[PDB]
Amino acid sequence: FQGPTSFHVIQTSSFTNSTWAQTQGSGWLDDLQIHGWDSDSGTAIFLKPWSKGNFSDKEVAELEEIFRVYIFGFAREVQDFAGDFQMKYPFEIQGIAGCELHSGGAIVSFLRGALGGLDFLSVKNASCVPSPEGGSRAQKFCALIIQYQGIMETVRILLYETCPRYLLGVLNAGKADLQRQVKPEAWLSSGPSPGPGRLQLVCHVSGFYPKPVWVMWMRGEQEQQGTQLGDILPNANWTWYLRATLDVADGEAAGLSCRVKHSSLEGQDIILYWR
Amino acid sequence: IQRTPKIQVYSRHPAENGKSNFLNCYVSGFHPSDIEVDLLKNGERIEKVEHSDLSFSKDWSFYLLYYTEFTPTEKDEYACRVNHVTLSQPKIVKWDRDM
Ligand SMILES: CCCCCCCCCCCCCCCC[C@H](C)C[C@H](C)C[C@H](C)/C=C(\C)C(=O)O[C@H]1[C@H](O)[C@@H](CO)O[C@H](O[C@H]2O[C@H](CO)[C@@H](O)[C@H](O)[C@H]2OS(=O)(=O)O)[C@@H]1OC(=O)CCCCCCCCCCCCCCC
Ligand SMILES: *[C@@H]1O[C@H](CO[C@@H]2O[C@@H](C)[C@@H](O)[C@@H](O)[C@@H]2O)[C@@H](O[C@@H]2O[C@H](CO)[C@@H](O[C@@H]3O[C@H](CO[C@H]4O[C@H](CO)[C@@H](O)[C@H](O)[C@@H]4O)[C@@H](O)[C@H](O)[C@@H]3O)[C@H](O)[C@H]2NC(C)=O)[C@H](O)[C@H]1NC(C)=O
Ligand SMILES: CCCCCCCCCCCCCCCCCCCCCCCCCCCCCCCCCCCCCCCC
Ligand SMILES: *[C@@H]1O[C@H](CO[C@@H]2O[C@@H](C)[C@@H](O)[C@@H](O)[C@@H]2O)[C@@H](O)[C@H](O)[C@H]1NC(C)=O
Repeated sequence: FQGPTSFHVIQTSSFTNSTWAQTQGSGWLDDLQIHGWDSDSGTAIFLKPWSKGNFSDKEVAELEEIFRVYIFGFAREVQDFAGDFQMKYPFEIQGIAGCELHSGGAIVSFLRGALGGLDFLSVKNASCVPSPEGGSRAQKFCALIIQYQGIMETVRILLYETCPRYLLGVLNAGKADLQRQVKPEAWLSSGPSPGPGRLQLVCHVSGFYPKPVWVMWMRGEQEQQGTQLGDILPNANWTWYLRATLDVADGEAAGLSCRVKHSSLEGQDIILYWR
Repeated sequence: IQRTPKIQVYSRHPAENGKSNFLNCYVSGFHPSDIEVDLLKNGERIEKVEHSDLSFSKDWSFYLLYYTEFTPTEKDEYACRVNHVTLSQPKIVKWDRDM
């Protein structure tokens, strides 16, 4: 099927000084946000009417309690052990955890953490594994976490039991949005000159969903190998934006066309002529 | 480590003077997460601006989308202004409808 195939939660915890920590959190299907997090109360914000998947209101409130208690508890402990771990302020910790459905029906779970914008730890087969970039600090951290009642068993249950249930349930609940096809618009412009006697031909494609798209400059049936694709960039409405540019001689533009192919446009390729 | 931000400015739809559109500023690839982003119309801060909740990529670098409804005109200049700890001064990226 099309659209997302993975669910994850993220954490960004910013430690300014011993007094001041802040945590930002959210839930995602691939790239699409489906939960927010109100930091001060420690509660979830459900961004879509199906963001609870097939879970009961009770199981959802219990998961929010787990994450609330984790976030405040973690922030407090970090602050209390910052001296021992020789931390210098300010510093920033990140986390990601979740699961992903593979083409054969297999669901693979993951958890990773970061410090200083570098790998710090991961969970591999139910254990805390320190990353090389985290050094002796990450070793200390993984040697310490096993001393806390219920932490490692809770992480195990959430990753390997709860997350796969949630993921299949929410991909099914949101399928009308998640597998919808939305057709792009496209248009041409002349970009900043790339040099004397040269033109930059720009083909813009905006408002497509899902994300995979194909865009090429052409001279009839011939692909122009000089096509440069930009980054796929987000619009705010669950669609994307992309440009494809071709640097061409000032007399060579005529006969050139931009061709767009997309899952929403089967039998309906967009072809746009420069002249 | 630290990472300076990439800044990309673009309209949602082709620009047509006097027609309502959405102006986007996508700021990405940066670390740490603290950042200040304003959209500007003729050098002055736009007040109504929406942004995404913080997210990050596989390499742990952050990204945000800032956006507002706007109406392009022939005279009016629009731009995104970013400040970050990694920049010795604020970076300003102009909107150009032909890029
Ligand atoms: C949609 C699905 C998607 C899934 C994908 C996500 C998939 C994966 C998502 C990952 C999210 C991880 C969340 C796991 C955290 C576990 C829940 C947060 C807690 C849950 C409720 C039961 C657990 C087992 C423990 C509880 C409830 C607990 O209360 O714990 C305390 C307990 O309440 C008390 C008896 O009441 O005794 C002790 O508390 C003392 O010591 C604490 C630490 O010093 C103090 O803060 C505390 O005030 C103090 O209390 S005191 O009264 O005893 O002094 C216990 O100490 C403890 O054992 C510590 C618990 C307190 C929070 C400490 C967190 C800091 C360490 C975090 C590092 C882990 C990151 C992952 C690394 C691999
Ligand atoms: C919410 O939805 C989840 C997922 O349910 C399914 O997907 C949805 C969209 C529907 O299409 C259902 O038909 C699917 O079942 C439910 O989780 C599952 O519950 C069913 C019923 O208990 C479980 O099926 C059993 O699985 C056993 C063998 O399957 C093994 O392989 C799977 C591969 O996914 C593996 O994940 C799992 O560990 C299994 O061991 C078997 O003993 C038994 O006869 C039966 O077939 C199914 O395994 C569950 N899936 C997962 C991924 O956990 C939830 O119960 C539902 N509600 C809530 C509240 O979560
Ligand atoms: C799910 C269906 C319905 C409910 C949805 C609710 C979802 C809403 C979003 C929830 C978002 C908030 C939760 C965020 C949870 C993200 C989990 C990612 C886990 C990874 C983080 C792992 C650690 C992060 C990496 C750790 C780095 C540590 C750096 C060293 C610090 C040293 C100073 C002290 C250290 C000692 C501390 C001792 C501790 C016991
Ligand atoms: C500790 O921090 C307090 C908050 O400072 C700031 O707020 C955070 C969110 C950051 O954005 C940071 O850039 C700001 O400077 C201070 O006001 C307070 O004085 C500090 N206290 C001590 C003892 O250093």
